[PDB]
Amino acid sequence: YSPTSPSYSPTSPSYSPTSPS
Amino acid sequence: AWMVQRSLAQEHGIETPKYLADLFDYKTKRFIEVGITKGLADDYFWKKKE
Amino acid sequence: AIERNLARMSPLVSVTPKKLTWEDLRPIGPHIYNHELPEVPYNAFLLMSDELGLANMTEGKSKKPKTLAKECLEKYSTLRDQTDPILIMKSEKANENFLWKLWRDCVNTISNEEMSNELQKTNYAKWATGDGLTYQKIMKEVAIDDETMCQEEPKIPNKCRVAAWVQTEMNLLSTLTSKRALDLPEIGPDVAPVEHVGSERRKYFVNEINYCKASTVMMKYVLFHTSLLNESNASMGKYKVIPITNRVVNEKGESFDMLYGLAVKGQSHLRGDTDVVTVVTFEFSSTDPRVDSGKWPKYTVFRIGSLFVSGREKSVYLYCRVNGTNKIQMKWGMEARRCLLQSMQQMEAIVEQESSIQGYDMTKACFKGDRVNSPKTFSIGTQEGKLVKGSFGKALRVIFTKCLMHYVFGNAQLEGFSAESRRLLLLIQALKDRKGPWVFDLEGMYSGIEECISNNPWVIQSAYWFNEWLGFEKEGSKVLESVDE
Amino acid sequence: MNINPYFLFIDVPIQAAISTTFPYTGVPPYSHGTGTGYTIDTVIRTHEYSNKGKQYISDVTGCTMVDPTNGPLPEDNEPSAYAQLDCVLEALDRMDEEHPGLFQAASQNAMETLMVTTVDKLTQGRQTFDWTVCRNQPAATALNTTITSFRLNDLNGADKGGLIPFCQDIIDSLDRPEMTFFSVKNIKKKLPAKNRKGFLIKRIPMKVKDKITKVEYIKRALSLNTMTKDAERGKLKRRAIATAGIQIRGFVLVVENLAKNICENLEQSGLPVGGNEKKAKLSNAVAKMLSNCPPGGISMTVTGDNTKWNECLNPRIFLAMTERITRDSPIWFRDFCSIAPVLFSNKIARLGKGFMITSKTKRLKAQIPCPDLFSIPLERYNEETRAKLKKLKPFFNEEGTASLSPGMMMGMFNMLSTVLGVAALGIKNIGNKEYLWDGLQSSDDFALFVNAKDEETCMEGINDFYRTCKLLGINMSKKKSYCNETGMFEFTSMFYRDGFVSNFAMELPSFGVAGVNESADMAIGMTIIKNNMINNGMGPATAQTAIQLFIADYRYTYKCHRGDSKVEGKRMKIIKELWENTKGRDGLLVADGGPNIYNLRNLHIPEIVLKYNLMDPEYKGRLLHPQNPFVGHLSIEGIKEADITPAHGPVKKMDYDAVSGTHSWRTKRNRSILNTDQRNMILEEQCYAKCCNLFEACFNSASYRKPVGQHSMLEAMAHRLRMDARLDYESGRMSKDDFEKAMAHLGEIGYIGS
Amino acid sequence: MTLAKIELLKQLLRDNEAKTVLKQTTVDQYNIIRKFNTSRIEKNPSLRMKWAMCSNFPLALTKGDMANRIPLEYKGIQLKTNAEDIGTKGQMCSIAAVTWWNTYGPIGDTEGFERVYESFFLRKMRLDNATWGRITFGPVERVRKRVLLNPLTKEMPPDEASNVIMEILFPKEAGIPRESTWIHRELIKEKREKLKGTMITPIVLAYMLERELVARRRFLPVAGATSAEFIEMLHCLQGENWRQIYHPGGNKLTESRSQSMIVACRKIIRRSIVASNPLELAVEIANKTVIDTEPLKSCLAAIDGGDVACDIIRAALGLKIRQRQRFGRLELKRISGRGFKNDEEILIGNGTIQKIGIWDGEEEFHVRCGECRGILKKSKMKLEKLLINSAKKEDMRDLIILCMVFSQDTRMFQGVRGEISPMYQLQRYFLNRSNDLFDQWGYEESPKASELHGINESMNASDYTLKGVVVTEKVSITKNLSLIKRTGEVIMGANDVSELESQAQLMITYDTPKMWEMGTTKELVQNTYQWVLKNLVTLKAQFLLGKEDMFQWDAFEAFESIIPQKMAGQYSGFARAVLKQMRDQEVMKTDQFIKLLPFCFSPPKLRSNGEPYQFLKLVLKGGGENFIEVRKGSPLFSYNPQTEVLTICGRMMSLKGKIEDEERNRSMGNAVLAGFLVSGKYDPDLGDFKTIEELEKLKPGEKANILLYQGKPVKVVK
RNA sequence: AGUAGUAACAAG
Repeated sequence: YSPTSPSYSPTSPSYSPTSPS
Repeated sequence: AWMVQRSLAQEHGIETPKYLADLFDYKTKRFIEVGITKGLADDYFWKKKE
Repeated sequence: AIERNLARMSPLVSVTPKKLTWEDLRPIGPHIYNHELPEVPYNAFLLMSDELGLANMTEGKSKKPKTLAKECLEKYSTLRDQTDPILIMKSEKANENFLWKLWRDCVNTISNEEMSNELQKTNYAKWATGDGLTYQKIMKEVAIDDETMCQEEPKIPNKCRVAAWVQTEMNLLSTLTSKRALDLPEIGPDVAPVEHVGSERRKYFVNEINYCKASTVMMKYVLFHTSLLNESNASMGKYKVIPITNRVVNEKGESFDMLYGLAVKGQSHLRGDTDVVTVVTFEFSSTDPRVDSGKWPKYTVFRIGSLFVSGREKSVYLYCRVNGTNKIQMKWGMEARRCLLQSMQQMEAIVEQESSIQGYDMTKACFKGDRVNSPKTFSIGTQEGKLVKGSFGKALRVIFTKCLMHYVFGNAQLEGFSAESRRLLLLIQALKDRKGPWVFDLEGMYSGIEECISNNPWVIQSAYWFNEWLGFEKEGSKVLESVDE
Repeated sequence: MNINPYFLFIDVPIQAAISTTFPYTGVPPYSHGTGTGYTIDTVIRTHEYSNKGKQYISDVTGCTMVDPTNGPLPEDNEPSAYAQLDCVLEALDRMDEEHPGLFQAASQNAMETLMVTTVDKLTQGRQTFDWTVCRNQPAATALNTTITSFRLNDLNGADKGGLIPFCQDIIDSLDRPEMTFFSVKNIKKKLPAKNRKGFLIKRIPMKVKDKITKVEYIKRALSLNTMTKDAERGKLKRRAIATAGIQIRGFVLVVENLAKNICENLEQSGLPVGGNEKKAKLSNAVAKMLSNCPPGGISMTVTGDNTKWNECLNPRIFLAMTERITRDSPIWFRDFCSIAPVLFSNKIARLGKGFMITSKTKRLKAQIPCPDLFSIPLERYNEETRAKLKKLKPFFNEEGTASLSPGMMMGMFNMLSTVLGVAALGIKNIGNKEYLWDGLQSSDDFALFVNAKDEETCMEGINDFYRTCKLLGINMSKKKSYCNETGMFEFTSMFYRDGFVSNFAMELPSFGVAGVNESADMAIGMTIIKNNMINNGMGPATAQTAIQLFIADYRYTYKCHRGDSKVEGKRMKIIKELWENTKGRDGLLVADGGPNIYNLRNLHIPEIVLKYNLMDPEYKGRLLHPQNPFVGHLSIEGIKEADITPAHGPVKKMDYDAVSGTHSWRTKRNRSILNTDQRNMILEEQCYAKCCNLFEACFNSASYRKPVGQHSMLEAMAHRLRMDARLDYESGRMSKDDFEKAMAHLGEIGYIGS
Repeated sequence: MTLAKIELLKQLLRDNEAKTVLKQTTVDQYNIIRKFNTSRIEKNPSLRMKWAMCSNFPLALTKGDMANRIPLEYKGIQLKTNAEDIGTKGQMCSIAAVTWWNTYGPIGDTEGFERVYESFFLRKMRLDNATWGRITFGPVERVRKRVLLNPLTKEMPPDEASNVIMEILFPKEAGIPRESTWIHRELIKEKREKLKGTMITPIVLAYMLERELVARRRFLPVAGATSAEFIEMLHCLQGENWRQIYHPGGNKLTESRSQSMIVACRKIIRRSIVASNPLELAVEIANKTVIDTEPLKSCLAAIDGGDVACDIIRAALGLKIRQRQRFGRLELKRISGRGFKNDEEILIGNGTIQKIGIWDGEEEFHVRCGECRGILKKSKMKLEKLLINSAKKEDMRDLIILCMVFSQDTRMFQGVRGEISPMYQLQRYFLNRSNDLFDQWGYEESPKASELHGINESMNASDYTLKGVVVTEKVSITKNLSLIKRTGEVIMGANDVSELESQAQLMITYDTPKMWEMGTTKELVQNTYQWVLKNLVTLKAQFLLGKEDMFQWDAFEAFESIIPQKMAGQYSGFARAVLKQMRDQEVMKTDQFIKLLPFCFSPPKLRSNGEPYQFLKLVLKGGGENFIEVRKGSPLFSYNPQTEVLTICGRMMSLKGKIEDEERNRSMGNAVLAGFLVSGKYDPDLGDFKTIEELEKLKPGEKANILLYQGKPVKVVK
């Protein structure tokens, strides 16, 4: 995308909670 | 002395001697080294030949 | 030896450590609140917020200054032809007649069919220009023998108080207009993504400043000093009429030549860099000088007519003033564009930091906001004693104006004040950081600041602003003294 | 709503916005008229800080001499010059312990450099006081006028080539019973004028010979010229500065070279290090002291300023420093290093133009020169001057100069004064108290780091440091110095806040058109932008705007607007024609009304090189004409070097890359003085130039490599042309007739030179 | 030419002033009179130029035929000064004259121009043939290093370069013949042919030759691209807050690729070592790392050299490991043995104590020096055998000294006279002067065998030869990055890789979304804490629900790699405890939660008694400023509750709306020591503030005085 | 007058 477009920043590490079901 | 030596050598297409020559013969087109020794001429000759 | 001497050296030789507190930081230059003192008068080379330019469409070309002034005056013929003006204000030592005659000579010369912009050295021009006012240099022997000849006591900068107009200037100059005056030349086309980044940034940064009132005032100063320095070298012996002009561009991209008035360049045999050339300025304004008379003691003001401006007849005054400049001031005026770089650098650095955090160019986000990030705001001023926030662009436009004011009001008083008050700024920061600052001679530090507060309109207002901001910083510190107790 | 520019600091830390606090778009302060008022101030203050010392009369000059060294210890916090030799020697001894062999290493290197140093080295100085004309001239001019004048008194040590035999002549000249020298005196011709006074005085300066006595000469050789510092930033009031003669420069060079060797190896010296090397060094020193902080303790940084630095420092202390530093040195070199401090110990200040008295009634003004300063009653001076001259009296000399034994008005010992400052930093502790101090020192600027258990104990260390400095003649400013917990400080206008922050405003005036020529200025302008992007945090948006601003300034300065512009001008008229006549207009330089194609990526490429392949071969042929008449005799300095003047610091030379062309011109020398005919001075200049050009005609290497030899220029030129001729004839480049003419001419030259 | 000069000298010697100057001025004193200037020196050049450009004739004209080709005026515009205005000043011209010359002047010869200005034209082709990658917005830790500003044709000392230029331009004036002429014969010859036939002033040629022979090194802020070809684009490569990928045109040296290769491999191992299955991650990263434009695997396979780190990555990528070492002018390849380095303060024979690295173990090496090929055998601080082949005096002189210097024999260290990496400095010392080191060795007998012979200091065969002179790989790699032979013998490990963090000469890129994990300490710190701030809502919520899975969140693994291997586990023990304590005793502090959370990743290491280690500051890799403060703010991490601003490495982020109202009045004393809480206010009866030692040697139930920071004393109970 | 500011310029 364009540098000013927020989607120019790469997808960062995201903490996804865990559950056995 | 060096300017003369390098002018002469460069003109007559001869290697510039690493040391400063005493004379240059224009007929022969060769640099000359003069030696005044208080011993044997042959001893001084071969010692400066090295 | 060191411990020997240190043992016998007096306890009176001490660095006198004092742990700094907010209470110790009293307001700087308390005399600026003293109503006995005169309010600091306007002393700039040209008008700024009070300027009025007579607009005339450019046919694309950049015609001769005399021609463009002539053509502009032809379109506002009523103001040009006024020979019966009403004297509104007179400067103590100003000759109103001589000034008005000099204005008429300027108008008549600029409007005549000759290419020359030279004025005859008339009795009124000679007076206005300071003809033959340099003292005669006699021989040292005669001077020694002459008892009446003394080394004069030096003039000292007068002590003034806060003037409401210096705030007004800051307020109005940092404001957006519909016109652009910048004359920024071309650069090579972009290849590197970082080159494309700069160009997309300039669309926000440069356009914000270009549209603001201060830019147009700056360009007027830049272009006038440019012509004045050339006139000063090329025509040393001649009195010359120089138009005060600007090329402004509207929203659609239409060019207009602005005529802010006419100036008289006196004789200019400028040998030394500090040598003064008298410039007599005749500048148009809508501002009635009686509304804030404390601003205008240096000025002789005529009412020359009226213009229909917004469904209303608005009065047009001619501000006349004997001024002066030297080569240095003109050369720095010619370089005043650099006000852009100092402001742009400071604010771009924040965008670059913000981009570092978010992972994409935060220019648009900071200015106008985007779908992810709210627009970046700054504490901009005060209204009814309460702290008011404004935009990134406004903050940029404030710094840029401030940097223009550094040129417009720049001198040893501002140099000394800025240098000495910077220590106090860094100490305040130390208290704000909770880095426990200690001082050795606080009252000596204040002396060095306060001796620089005299008659510089910017220093006096900066001192006022410093104290205002200090008050709000002291109030904030009360939130920190509770932490971890 | 009322805008307050200080409200920025609510949202941004002061260090993070420190550039906005530098008003470097404003005009820097200039002085008007005389500097005598300021010079007399220095003479008085310098003596006020030493007056409790020993006062005596010099049996060489008859001057009033004050010696504060080993004087009584001060009993107040006023500037003290009462430095204790013992404490200085103990400070230097503790440095010698921490740096074993440094003093002998420094002395050896400095001595070996001196033995290799030639006299021409003295031409690399700036403005120098010329005792022959009692005015400031360039270093190379003052050197020449000294060498040539020295020949009139049988002093030919300069001819040997090395600095030492020239310096031998300088000290030996002080023994000459009389000195004959080449001076300048002007012939007055009264002409008519169209002004109040009715007439004119046209002066014609001419070279003369003048004779002065030994005492008169010694006084001149010991004399400093004084003027007011112009365009100095961050100061309300002006100050006096001083320029030394050419004689002392050789000795100062060696003492500063000695001090540089020491400074280089001192961990806490900010000199001679500069720019990014300094920043790294300071940043490392801050990181060390942070990590080496006692756990539970506190680290504190003094943002240090010294007051009356030059006024209080004493030549006698530097004399001791040179003595203690050159301990294990040959007596000759110890004696060599001793001379610069000794000449400074007996220095005399010239008091400038004097004061101007006026009649406001009669509109008359007159200059009262320094010799005649007391020719009028002091009631006729203003209160400030009346007070000054009364305090000057005891130090005043008949010929309008002042004795100035104490102080260092000229400076020139920046490195050696730094070594003295680092000596104080080196003490670290007094009386085994529960604190440690260290820091950085750049001349009169210092940062002191103090480690201790509490800030109360830290303050004890700062107080001990304060007191220790007084013993070396160093006075910490309590007014301008402040302290805080380590993390932020200021050092030589560089601002630290968990790292050094950018200060863009400091560099702002350097962005302008340099004023070398339109070629050099283009390279300089683009390089300044390039370097400020790298070093001073200038972003791409600002960098690009800088390119525009620079081109705007350049086009207006050199009157070289775009060929398609409708701008009036004599140059513009021909630019407009060149625009029409040219097919490849992309190839035209901005100076030839061409387009600007500079962007961030190509800032480092010379404009001619960028545009070369886009140029018309007729334009390219003209622009780069090998024998064009605008480029004169180019020196290796001429092409690469340019003096760039920062807002803050001494005027430094920077390198630029530019192709030599018709824009690489030079402005006529400033031989444009009102009612002055310079015909004699210009002829002298042209004579030296003729001789040097013809020498370069014979020796083409001279421009590049310094020619060596103690033999005559003529002897060298003749021998060269004789060989040129012979080998031109014996090769068949020269005709038999030309050879005979050449060898005949050379025969006449051979006679003239013997 | 010659006759013209002689005739002009005669004309000049007519002037008695010139005659005096020429006779009295020595050749030395030419250099003084060349700069002679009586004109008043300009103090304001920038002002003087703006002034002078408004005057009629500000420029100086060179008198000649070409000056005369300029007319007096053009279409009314006066070009040069009138003939009646010249005299005792000279002929001046207007700026319009230059314009006129560039418009209608003589067209001169430009042949050789591009060959004279080759240096500048290459600089342009490097940009013109360049490729630009992405620009990215993130933290850039720049280091100030001494770097080369511009690429060179062949780098020389100035004195050497000077002689070479003299031989090219002014041979007759070159003076005493120098040995450099023979060394640079192929350069001189080449330059003579290029600079043959050009009419440009020799001084310009000289300068432009000096530009491509004499180096310009300066201190500049760099970030992983140090080669001149990058340095000349440094302004576009990065700021503090952004990176621009740039591949310059032209060819790059193999030595540049080799140096970057090593930096890359060392970085991959440093990040891999901290992973569960380092070998897996090492392979994942190594495959996706690029040195400029060349893949890492390609460089390793192509270049016959490197270090431990390179071989480890080679073994991981399935390449044959080289055991090549380059000791300046000596090239060794391991035959047998294994050596480990132990830095100890050995006393050296000059009179100083330098920290030199002792290589333990018995090793055999395949030494090489042009003609010389030999097999070495060195033990701990000794040389035992050295079998070398017959070669030239010059080739043998190097190898024999190099072998005895690299072996680090105790005789070499106790034979230093005068003021001198420390080991490479000894190489360049004993190479220049060798007659000092041989005297501090000793001589022995020569073998009279069929192939064996001996040589002495005279570079020839003698019976007094130096002591010890004798003149005539299918590896596996473990999960933990150890190289094991079939016999179980480990010949290389991760712990054998250099700790030295240096700048790559070529720009290294990682074609992976994990590229941020390859950052430096300050880069990783900044990003890690940004990841925490980006996921703070879910991270904090899940932690308050009782779950502690966030402790071992992948995002924190890279962070661990810049925590010293010793303390990582101990820091985690403290961190996890302090965190759990905050939620378990309802004394939460979000700033402290954020600060310590990343330290919780490592497998916890508790004290012998089962309680966690207490800490004042958490020290990270790099300089003294690289630490976190538990109680205080640090250069890396600081929080201001006044404005709710969190400063991480200078970057300011707002915690506004991520703070509990009751949290602002909560003292940090509850989240400062593991198994401690705020009892009350400071109690003078309890004495001074307790150290970490005294706090660790406290029996549960006892109270103590703690100082959070200057002016915040608190009474804490266990 | 004015510029300016511890001392000048307002031609020589």
